[PDB]
Amino acid sequence: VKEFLAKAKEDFLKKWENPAQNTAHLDQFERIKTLGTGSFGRVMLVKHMETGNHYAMKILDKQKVVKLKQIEHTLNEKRILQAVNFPFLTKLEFSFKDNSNLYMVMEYAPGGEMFSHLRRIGRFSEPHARFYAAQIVLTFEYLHSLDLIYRDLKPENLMIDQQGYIKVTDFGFAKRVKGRTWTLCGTPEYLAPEIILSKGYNKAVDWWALGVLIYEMAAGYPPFFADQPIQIYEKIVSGKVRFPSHFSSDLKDLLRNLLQVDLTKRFGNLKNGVNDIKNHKWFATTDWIAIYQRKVEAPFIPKFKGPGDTSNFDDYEEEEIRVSINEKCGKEFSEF
Amino acid sequence: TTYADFIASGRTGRRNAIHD
Ligand SMILES: O=S(=O)(NCCNCCOCc1ccc(Cl)cc1)c1cccc2cnccc12
Repeated sequence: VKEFLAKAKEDFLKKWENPAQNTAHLDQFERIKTLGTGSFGRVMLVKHMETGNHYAMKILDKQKVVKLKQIEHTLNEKRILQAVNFPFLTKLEFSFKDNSNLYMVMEYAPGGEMFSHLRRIGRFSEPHARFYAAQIVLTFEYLHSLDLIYRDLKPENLMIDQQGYIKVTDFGFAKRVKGRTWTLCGTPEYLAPEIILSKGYNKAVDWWALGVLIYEMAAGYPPFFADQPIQIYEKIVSGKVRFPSHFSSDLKDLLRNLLQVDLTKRFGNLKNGVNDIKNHKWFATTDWIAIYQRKVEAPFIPKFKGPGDTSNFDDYEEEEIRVSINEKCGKEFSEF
Repeated sequence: TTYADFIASGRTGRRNAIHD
């Protein structure tokens, strides 16, 4: 582990200090279907003509990025993603830009988001939940060793691959920071109390977010919900969670130590780091190496019906990808 | 039930990221 991580760090640092840039062009891809939309961009399924490989191409409108003050965040996303390498991280295959947009071409997961299956099915059994959570525990161990904070764990950001393993996507808030940082970002249901109370925080907020995820996966709803974000923040800051009667003793005790407002006691944050989590009784069945190796049998495997089938995704209205004859925001995105 | 309250809530769909 220590050894693996040391070498992992050497690999990351080389790409971090000398990022890949301009490794494809838009006309190399055929655009098939919108798989998701956001405030400053969309993601489309595309075909790479030269390989016939299918990819999820994230397209960001530079002007809208600038309007929403997401320049540095967007540079973080690309710079971090091109540098990392881990089985449960979606891979950035190509990045480029044109007059109008930024593009990140990432590995496609036709299985859809965890969110979709969780909502439909209602909830995951503890072993099912535990299987996903293990991959998150390992992924954060990896990311955190590189000085990266992820900052948006949720089911909407976890793709199910063709082996039923997960890919973490959406690095828009990921940041390489050795000290404390202060940006209010995340998703309301998943925010640590530190963030809400506008303190400087650190990687411990990812461990709290893990607690929220495990809970939601196993309960079928989040530990803190209301109709409005303000009502959610109140709940989170009160320091009170009710667990379903069906939750096992071990699960509840893991969640008490993750959803811990007190940082000196929150698991993942302590003197014994991630092993506090890994050696907990709830995980006692988990073979961590077999999970990393993808040798554990997945409790659910997505229904396959083609390398570019989109049936696990919802339908979104299509829009032209327009490229201006004028370069927008060249300077802001010079390093992209 | 808590499940009933959740499903009746306005936050069972995809949740947007927030930022300052
Ligand atoms: O964005 S995705 O379509 N799905 C992940 C969804 N994340 C949850 C909320 O995002 C909404 C959103 C979508 C696009 C943009 Cl640019 C902003 C906000 C996606 C990203 C990366 C790799 C993928 C691989 N396969 C399918 C979908 C992929």
